[PDB]
Amino acid sequence: SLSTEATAKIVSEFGRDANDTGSTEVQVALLTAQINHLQGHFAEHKKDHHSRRGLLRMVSQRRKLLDYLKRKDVARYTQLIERLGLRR
Amino acid sequence: PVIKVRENEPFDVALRRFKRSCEKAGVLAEVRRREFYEKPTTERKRAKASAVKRHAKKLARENA
Amino acid sequence: RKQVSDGVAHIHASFNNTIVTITDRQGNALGWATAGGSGFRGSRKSTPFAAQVAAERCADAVKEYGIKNLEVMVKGPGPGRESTIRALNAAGFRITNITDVTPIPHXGCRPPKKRRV
Amino acid sequence: IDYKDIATLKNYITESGKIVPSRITGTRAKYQRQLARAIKRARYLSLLPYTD
Amino acid sequence: RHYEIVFMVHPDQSEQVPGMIERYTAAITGAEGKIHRLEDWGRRQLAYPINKLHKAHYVLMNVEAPQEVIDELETTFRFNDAVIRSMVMRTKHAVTEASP
Amino acid sequence: EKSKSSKEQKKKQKVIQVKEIKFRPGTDEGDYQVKLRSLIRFLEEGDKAKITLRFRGREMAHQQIGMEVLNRVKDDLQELAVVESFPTKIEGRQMIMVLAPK
RNA sequence: GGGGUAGAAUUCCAGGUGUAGCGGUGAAAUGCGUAGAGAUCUGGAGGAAUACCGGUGGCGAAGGCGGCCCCCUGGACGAAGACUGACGCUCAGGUGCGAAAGCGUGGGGAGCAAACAGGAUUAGAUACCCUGGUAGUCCACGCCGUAAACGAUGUCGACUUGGAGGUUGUGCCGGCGUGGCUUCCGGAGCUAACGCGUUAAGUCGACCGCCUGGGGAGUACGGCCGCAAGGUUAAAACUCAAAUG
Ligand SMILES: NC(=O)OC[C@@H](O)C[C@H](NC(=O)[C@H]1NCCC[C@H]1O)C(=O)N[C@@H](Cc1c[nH]cn1)C(=O)N[C@H](C(=O)O)[C@H](O)c1c[nH]c(Cl)n1
Ligand SMILES: [K+]
Ligand SMILES: [K+]
Ligand SMILES: [K+]
Ligand SMILES: [K+]
Ligand SMILES: [K+]
Ligand SMILES: [K+]
Ligand SMILES: [Mg+2]
Ligand SMILES: [Mg+2]
Ligand SMILES: [Mg+2]
Ligand SMILES: [Mg+2]
Ligand SMILES: [Mg+2]
Ligand SMILES: [Mg+2]
Ligand SMILES: [Mg+2]
Ligand SMILES: [Mg+2]
Ligand SMILES: [Mg+2]
Ligand SMILES: [Mg+2]
Ligand SMILES: [Mg+2]
Ligand SMILES: [Mg+2]
Repeated sequence: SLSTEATAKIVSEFGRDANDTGSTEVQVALLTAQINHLQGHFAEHKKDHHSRRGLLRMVSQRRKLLDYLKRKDVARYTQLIERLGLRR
Repeated sequence: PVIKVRENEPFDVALRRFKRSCEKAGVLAEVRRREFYEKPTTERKRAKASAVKRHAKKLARENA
Repeated sequence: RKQVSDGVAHIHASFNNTIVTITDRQGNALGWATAGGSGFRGSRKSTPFAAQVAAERCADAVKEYGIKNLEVMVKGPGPGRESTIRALNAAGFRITNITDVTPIPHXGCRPPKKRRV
Repeated sequence: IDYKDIATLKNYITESGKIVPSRITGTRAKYQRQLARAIKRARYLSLLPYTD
Repeated sequence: RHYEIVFMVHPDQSEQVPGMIERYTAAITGAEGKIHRLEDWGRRQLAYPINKLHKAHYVLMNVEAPQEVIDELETTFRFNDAVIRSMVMRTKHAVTEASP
Repeated sequence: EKSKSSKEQKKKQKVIQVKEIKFRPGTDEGDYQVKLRSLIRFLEEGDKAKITLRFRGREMAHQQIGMEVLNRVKDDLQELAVVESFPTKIEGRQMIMVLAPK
């Protein structure tokens, strides 16, 4: 997992407030942070299939949240993916 | 099972203590189980049937 | 020859056979005798009585060393575990202690397959 | 449970140096697991014996 | 991140232990070392022989440190031919209170 | 460990046992060939081969059909065995042909 | 997932002591031993596996996972809140994971052991039993994609009497509650019956997979996949009047 400080940074950045942990921006930012963090793990540990199942769940949850944000508000979507550097 | 014969003890009494030390420690039962290879499915199956027996005796102790 | 005050009786009690060996305290062999060498052959070896006889002949082998104390070191699940030491005490050694030295692996190597009989 | 607390641990090993079941000693399952870890750590440091 | 380091020294090399305990703590206290506990247990009787030795000089240390410096300390124990055995553990919290 | 290392070579003296293969009148070709291959294996390795042919019930009437089978095995193992004894009558309810290795 | 490491044991090697057996079976023999075995003791080498704890205990989607320690890492659960605001459920095709055996390449090889060799047994003995023993079992990387891969029970959600346990949280004052997971019994109900029974095989809803007499056959042919072994998809003629629970 991410550290409490790493989490608290993202919530402040991508949220409307520090209290706002729920927003799709924060959620996607949190998922992105961890997904990108674990790329180093699975580079070394190629055979760690049990952990990788957790990574695919993050990617699947991010995709679903982004797709929700797209049809909810394209402006928020377009801003978010460019900030995080997501293709889609 | 290490049995020093204590200050003035008979042999027959001392032998009973040695045999009992082995019986509690579990040496003859241990050697016999390690004589032949038991594959995990057999081990698990044996452990289940014991658990069923043990528990079923308690339900026979109860209802009576 | 040398005199030895205190000895050690190693009893290799297998299922098929009993080996009794008296050593020094540092495990130097003084004399040995087996149930197989006691005029028992085949499955005659694997009785308590054949072990008893093997003990007696082992005692007779180490009369010259002049031993009165023995420490017993029984090993294995053999039928002649207790019959050896009983017969050793009958030879007139003061049995100071009895130890079980049966090798148990803490897992160790895979045993042979079960006999289908 | 502590691996350094040899006094308490010695109550839950036999003469040979084997861990006693929780059914015998009446230990709770959670503490029995901590006990077993402690004893094995003590065994590594040669504070307790494995065998004999 | 809160460790507990026991190490056992060759009982003849009990005189080296003074100098080594300094080096280890000096390295730890170099990088935000919080020596919560330090107990020279002394030359105890071993429960079984390690390398034909029936005694060894035990030491305990409960420290908070970087997770790099402890791995770097573990590297030294391997190289230290005097020190015969060591268990580095992870504790959740600091232990200040005394052990028997 | 002295006399055994001589008696090993004395034990090497091969002990020719008799191997019994039992035929019937009804025995079919495929099964005859199995039993023949068994007999070949024995006589190849220098083992004698007792060859019974058992009758059951009213097969005792037609004895000559039994004799054909015993005659046939002799013929098939003509160059691989000699007939130590060929049967004449049905002793009991059997006719025994002991072959020998060449 | 990765790395390190501990103790026990088997084998082997080198020594010491020692002397005629050892080993094995239903009974034997092969085998091993006077070039000194087996036994016992000291030291060394190497590989594989982790006694006790250990539990109808735990964890994991399933397969599966068991010394201890560290590093990296996934999930689950509880307590109070705060936050987002239907973002959900299922899922043909697709993608990945997937015991053991097996395959390729290179290592490793203690113990075990298909094949095989010898010894027995027997009517025969291509076996069961005995002594050996190669692949393999172990590691790396790649392949294979199947198992009674089973709870022979798809996934998700709601509802519907009880009793006795286990394991793991938590509140309150051992007691009194309240969550998660799990074992056994049993009520209504259901079921051909056996049984299942709030972890349903009950009462309902969503979506998927699958069945339509037995044998022929999970076979042939074709496609796809595989280095191969084979896997996957999957008929028909024909024949039987059954097969089956
Ligand atoms: N050979 C032939 O064609 O026929 C003869 C056969 O029927 C003999 C019969 N055999 C058995 O049961 C097998 N059971 C499995 C283990 C091996 C074997 O034993 C049998 O009676 N055995 C005796 C021993 C024996 C072999 N040859 C002559 N006698 C036996 O002791 N059998 C035991 C039993 O029947 O319970 C048991 O099987 C056993 C113990 N130890 C051994 Cl070896 N076998
Ligand atoms: K060292
Ligand atoms: K879909
Ligand atoms: K091999
Ligand atoms: K009925
Ligand atoms: K095909
Ligand atoms: K048909
Ligand atoms: Mg699990
Ligand atoms: Mg399974
Ligand atoms: Mg679904
Ligand atoms: Mg495999
Ligand atoms: Mg290979
Ligand atoms: Mg073998
Ligand atoms: Mg075999
Ligand atoms: Mg299948
Ligand atoms: Mg199925
Ligand atoms: Mg029920
Ligand atoms: Mg039904
Ligand atoms: Mg096919």
